[PDB]
Amino acid sequence: VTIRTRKFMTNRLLQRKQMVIDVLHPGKATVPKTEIREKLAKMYKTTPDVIFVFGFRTHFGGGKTTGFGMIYDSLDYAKKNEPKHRLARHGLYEKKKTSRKQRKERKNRMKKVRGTAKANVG
Amino acid sequence: ARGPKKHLKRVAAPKHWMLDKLTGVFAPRPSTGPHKLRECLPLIIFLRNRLKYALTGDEVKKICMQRFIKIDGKVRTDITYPAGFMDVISIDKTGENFRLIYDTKGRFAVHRITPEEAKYKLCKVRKIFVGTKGIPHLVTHDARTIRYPDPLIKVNDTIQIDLETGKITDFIKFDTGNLCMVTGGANLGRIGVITNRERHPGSFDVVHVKDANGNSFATRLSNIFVIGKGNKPWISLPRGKGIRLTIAEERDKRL
Amino acid sequence: KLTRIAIVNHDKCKPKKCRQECKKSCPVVRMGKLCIEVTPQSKIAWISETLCIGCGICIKKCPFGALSIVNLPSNLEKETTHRYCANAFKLHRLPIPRPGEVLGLVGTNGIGKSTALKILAGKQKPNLGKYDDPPDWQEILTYFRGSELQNYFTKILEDDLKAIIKPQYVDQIPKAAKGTVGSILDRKDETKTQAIVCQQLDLTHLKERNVEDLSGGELQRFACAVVCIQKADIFMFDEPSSYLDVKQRLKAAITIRSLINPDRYIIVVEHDLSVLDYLSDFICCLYGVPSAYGVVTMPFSVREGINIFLDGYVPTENLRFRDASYKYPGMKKKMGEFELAIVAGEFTDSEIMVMLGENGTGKTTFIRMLAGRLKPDEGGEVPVLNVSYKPQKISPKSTGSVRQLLHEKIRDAYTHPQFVTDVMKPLQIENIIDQEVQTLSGGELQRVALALCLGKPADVYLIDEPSAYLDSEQRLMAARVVKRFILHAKKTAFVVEHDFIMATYLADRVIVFDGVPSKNTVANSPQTLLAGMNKFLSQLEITFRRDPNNYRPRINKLNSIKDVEQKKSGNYFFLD
Amino acid sequence: KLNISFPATGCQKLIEVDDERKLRTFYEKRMATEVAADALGEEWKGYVVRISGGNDKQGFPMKQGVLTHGRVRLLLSKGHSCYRPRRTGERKRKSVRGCIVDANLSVLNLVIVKKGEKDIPGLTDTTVPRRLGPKRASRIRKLFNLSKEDDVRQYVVRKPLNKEGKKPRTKAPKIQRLVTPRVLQHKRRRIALKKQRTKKNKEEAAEYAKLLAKRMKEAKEK
RNA sequence: AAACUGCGAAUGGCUCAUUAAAUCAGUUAUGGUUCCUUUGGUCGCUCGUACUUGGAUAACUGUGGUAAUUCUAGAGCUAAUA
RNA sequence: CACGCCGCGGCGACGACCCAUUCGAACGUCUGCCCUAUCAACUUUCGAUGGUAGUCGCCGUGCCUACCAUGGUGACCACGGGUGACGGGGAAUCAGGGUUCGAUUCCGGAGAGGGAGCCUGAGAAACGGCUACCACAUCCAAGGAAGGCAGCAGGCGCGCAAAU
Ligand SMILES: Nc1ncnc2c1ncn2[C@@H]1O[C@H](COP(=O)(O)OP(=O)(O)OP(=O)(O)O)[C@@H](O)[C@H]1O
Ligand SMILES: Nc1ncnc2c1ncn2[C@@H]1O[C@H](COP(=O)(O)OP(=O)(O)O)[C@@H](O)[C@H]1O
Ligand code: SF4
Ligand code: SF4
Ligand SMILES: [Mg+2]
Ligand SMILES: [Mg+2]
Repeated sequence: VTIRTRKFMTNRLLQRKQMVIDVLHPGKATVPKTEIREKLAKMYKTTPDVIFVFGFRTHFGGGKTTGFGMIYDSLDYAKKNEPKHRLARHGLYEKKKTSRKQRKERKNRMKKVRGTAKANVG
Repeated sequence: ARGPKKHLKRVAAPKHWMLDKLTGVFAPRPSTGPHKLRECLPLIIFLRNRLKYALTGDEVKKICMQRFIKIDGKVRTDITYPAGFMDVISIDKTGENFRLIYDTKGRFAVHRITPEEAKYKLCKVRKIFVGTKGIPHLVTHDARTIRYPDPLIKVNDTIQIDLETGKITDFIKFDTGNLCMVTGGANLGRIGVITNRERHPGSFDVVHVKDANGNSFATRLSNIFVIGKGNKPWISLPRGKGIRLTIAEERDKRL
Repeated sequence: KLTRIAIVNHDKCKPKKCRQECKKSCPVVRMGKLCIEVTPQSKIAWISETLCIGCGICIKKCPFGALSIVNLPSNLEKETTHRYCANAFKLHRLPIPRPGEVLGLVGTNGIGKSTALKILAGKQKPNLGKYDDPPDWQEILTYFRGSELQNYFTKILEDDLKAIIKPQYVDQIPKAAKGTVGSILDRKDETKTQAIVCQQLDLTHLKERNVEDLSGGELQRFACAVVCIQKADIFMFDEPSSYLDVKQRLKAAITIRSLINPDRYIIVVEHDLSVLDYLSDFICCLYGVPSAYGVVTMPFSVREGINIFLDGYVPTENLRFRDASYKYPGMKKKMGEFELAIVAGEFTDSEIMVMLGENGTGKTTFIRMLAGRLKPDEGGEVPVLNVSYKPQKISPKSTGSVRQLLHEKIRDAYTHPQFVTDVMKPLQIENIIDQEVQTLSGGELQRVALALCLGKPADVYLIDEPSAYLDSEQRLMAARVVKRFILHAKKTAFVVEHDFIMATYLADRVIVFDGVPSKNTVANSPQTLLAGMNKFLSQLEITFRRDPNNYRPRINKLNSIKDVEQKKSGNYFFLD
Repeated sequence: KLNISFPATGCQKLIEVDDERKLRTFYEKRMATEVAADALGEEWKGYVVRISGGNDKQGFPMKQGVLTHGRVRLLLSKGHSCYRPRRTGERKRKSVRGCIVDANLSVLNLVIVKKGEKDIPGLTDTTVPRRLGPKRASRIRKLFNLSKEDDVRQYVVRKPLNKEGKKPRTKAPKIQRLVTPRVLQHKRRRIALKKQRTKKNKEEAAEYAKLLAKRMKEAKEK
């Protein structure tokens, strides 16, 4: 309902703006991050899917919620600099699931052979 | 241990890096470099914890591989490169320049310098010898080896070098009456004018300093770094200017 | 709590020189009940197996330490996975499946080896040993918490890993399968390969006969085809060497490893264990009292897990589960597709005849015409008196218990004594005589049907396939059952076998079925045991070999140092 | 068995040689000695074959230096035959067979030294052209007999590659040790750095000699 | 993709069995020694085919042994910061 | 990689004899360790202390070899034995004093079943390297092959006593 932004650092090295979000929502549940992105994109004259928020902790008692948010210059700098789990929260990215134990068994079984056979030993 | 070590835990790190206890088990080990392991700042500490340009440890690497950060006017891709005690850390994308200077609590400060000031640094000359058909050499405290020095330069002097070229512009001789900074032990960071040196055969020499307030201390001779000629400092200083206030006056100043 | 037993080895236990400290330190001896009985004039200590309490006092008091403590299995109810009913069988543990390799399961029958397959395939939610109030799938997935399988069962519950089984009861499949082998196999392929699955399993010569046409060998190999073409990841192969000869058993073994993608989950369960060294990569083992409880051990390797089981002592636990290591002429039938031309051979009394065949060679047609049926040529012998006949596939239809069925419908005036002490007491049907014959599994069904065919008086006994649906332990029990029965009754018998160790032991006389397998056949004149196996194993081009200490027949690698030097002299098995 | 190889055309065949009176000119001769191969058939009249190794009855290979009929255990290393190390400096003790031929081998590998008069039905009727022809500068100019002004780039051997379902193409190897202007630019750069380095040396020497005479003026004035 | 080459595999982890002037701790020294790597110095200082030289061996192709291994043997090719 | 200027070139990654200092490592100095005399005399010319000349080592030296000298430690407790003895930063009690504990997350040492001996490498007496012997164990076609949880989980066993 009400966004206040604590300490603001505009960051010319990673091409973003860095700030700490305050969210006052005194009669409601914890607000979704999509609504925070729409309110801050209406605040900073930019489009809502170049801005990325994370880590919102609701304080004890029903009061404010305080987390981080960063506003990028363009989506291509976002596809270079943002972490892949945070892009995958937006549907811009998806990981191939094996994930760790079948890869390790395929790593210790591809040591037993030599030549072109490493491709056709799975 | 059957070889060199490659890791450094967090609670065994230096106190003046001001690390947490619960972010992880390990601290970044500084790379082998010009500066010692207990007496340096890596870049990953300096960009992540002091300036907050990068929140997590991968983003310091994403900063440094874009050839952004200059250490002494040279582009440095190692994120654990040691820097300290007037390494001029220069970032040209934002136009800022930083000189690593101990504040009077003993910690490496974020202390900003002028863009005209970042073409020089000071260096304490630690070893003077001759070589190889009489070529005189000079070894600074950050292991710059300079051939053909001024022949009045002796050990424990301070020279000023040009950071583009690597050549000596002028030098300061070690005396009483020069302004001084400590790089040292319990009296690390205090700035004053030298009053004495007691010379001992076979052991560390003790040098007595008197401050701008007039309170006096003394440290060993390997901890004394001459800043300037006379009482004129040659660099930009931190905002307290090296005067150690006691815990009573520091509480009264915080009041 | 497991029962512990003190175990003495014979070596380093010389009782004359170490002053008998084990007996004098024991507490059970120090009341006077003799668990330990030694003397200094002896060669061994003897520690009693039901008078040892298992408290470990005797172990530390020995000069030449020879005394081990060894578990004997019991009802534990510790990490139970599934129990079936009230006062019923309790499957304690679950086997662990592995990607890209084959898992074998060996053990006794009635121990729960098929029940383990139905839980890992999504076909049962186990009730965690609680049959009144079954926990549902959420709380099942918090009981395998901290294991791999509460990820693996999550792949089952959303069907992310599909599970198809081969059924154990292979003879009953055409009741839900109508028509031809070409139609019923090829509409459910869902992968159009159609090229390896028949040639590795000797098929497309059986594809215009009906699914109801096949005998039990060809009935078996059809079902190995119907799982293998299918697109899934989790396959369970129930007893795949049932009803098969040795040559087709190796071809079934090779095709199972052709089902390995490294993402596929293959576990198998065998009772033959002479192709198991060519079939699996890791082997779990099932101990316990049969049909009271069964537990799965940890997986051991192929060569390792067999020799653990054959000694019967598991080394990863300290558990010991076993201490033991007159004239007939020849004729032509053609049923509808192909003829069998028997050559006219002689016949004897008080001797044994063993048919040596192939998958479709005519064994279950030759055992019908000796009963006087299906005789289109003139001649062929009729026996003078009535005949006993065992069928291949027993699809029983009965009323009630077996005490009506065995004990008052065949020989209501019994022939005991002597019938039961010779025949029935090793065959152990007095324990299952309370249970009805309709609920029976294939092990007891085969075992109960032999009791009538021995229990009938007749002159020629037609006995076929005793090594279907049984484990390895009660397959040498059947051999001393049949040898001591018919050579003391002084009558003769036809025995029909697939297994190598059974057919070697009994055989007086040998009838060999030559020719092209299942397309034109000839039943030869009766040969001896020595030349009869050594001719027939030259039709397999497969050479057998005794392991020297547990007498197990093992098969040579096909072109090897042992194989070509045995096929040179034509001794395809020494001392038949 | 015998594994007979023809090195001139590169085809090999595996025959079963079953009588052992046929093989008596092979026994009691060491490895890599030519034998008179007239005696194991009628088709071998002018071919002499080289004994180039083999395997034991139990499958272990034969080494050239080992001088017995039986088997030894030797400490092998990098550069030895019958061994491939895992790590740098690994040595493992392995079992090999000697170089002496006897009747207890499983294969005796044979390389035809000189061709006879007849044709052997799998070896001498077909040739395979050598794939992956030469890549260096001088193996091309030595194979095709070029000269000091001749262009090496025009006589490289091409691989014609055809596949069902792919468009046809010709593919050539990357020629190494070829003097292009990139290499001459690198040499010119290195001689330029030699020039800059000695220019630095003599200018700093003259500068310090001037400054030292200026200082010794100041130090002689006491 | 593979294999050659270079580097790392000597750090991390785990436990406390040996060890009572030994370990270890503060201290002091290497003027009695080595130091991969980083960072600066040095690298036309030498008065005596070069517009770039040679031989192979792997990946690959082809024949196999051994019941059995991250076993490897014979034949044919071709590179280098080997 | 950038591309040229009328022969000559800019920016780099890689390279090495050497010197410096950077992580260290190694060997040394002064001082500090729990109980026992039912351990008061120990150490030996084949090394115990020292001298000279060497070998060897990365260097200093009985480190080792040759020749010569008869030394060295000791109730200010040597030497021998015990230890459920890794050492330290520390812990629990605590008026001041003490007493007891410290295997344990940081540092330093030692070892990968017992002992040895080595390859590579700057760095090892490496054991997620090799070579044997001892001890115990797996598969075998009885010709041979491969071993090391005091890594994370796990099972055996011992236990009062310790997790997926
Ligand atoms: N009803 C039928 N119609 C047509 N053909 C049939 C019919 N029944 C059997 N056959 C054919 O006659 C042959 C008889 O098979 P046979 O009884 O020899 O097999 P079997 O000996 O029981 O095999 P195994 O003993 O290995 O189980 C089969 O090959 C089958 O194809
Ligand atoms: N619904 C049921 N009621 C009673 N007993 C059952 C039921 N299901 C399984 N069992 C018991 O479980 C055991 C399963 O045996 P099985 O899986 O056939 O062993 P194997 O196939 O290895 O011979 C049998 O002994 C049987 O008595
Ligand atoms: S176990 Fe006891 S009785 Fe037997 S030999 Fe050993 S000491 Fe003697
Ligand atoms: S286990 Fe117990 S009863 Fe058995 S021999 Fe040992 S002490 Fe006696
Ligand atoms: Mg079953
Ligand atoms: Mg049949």
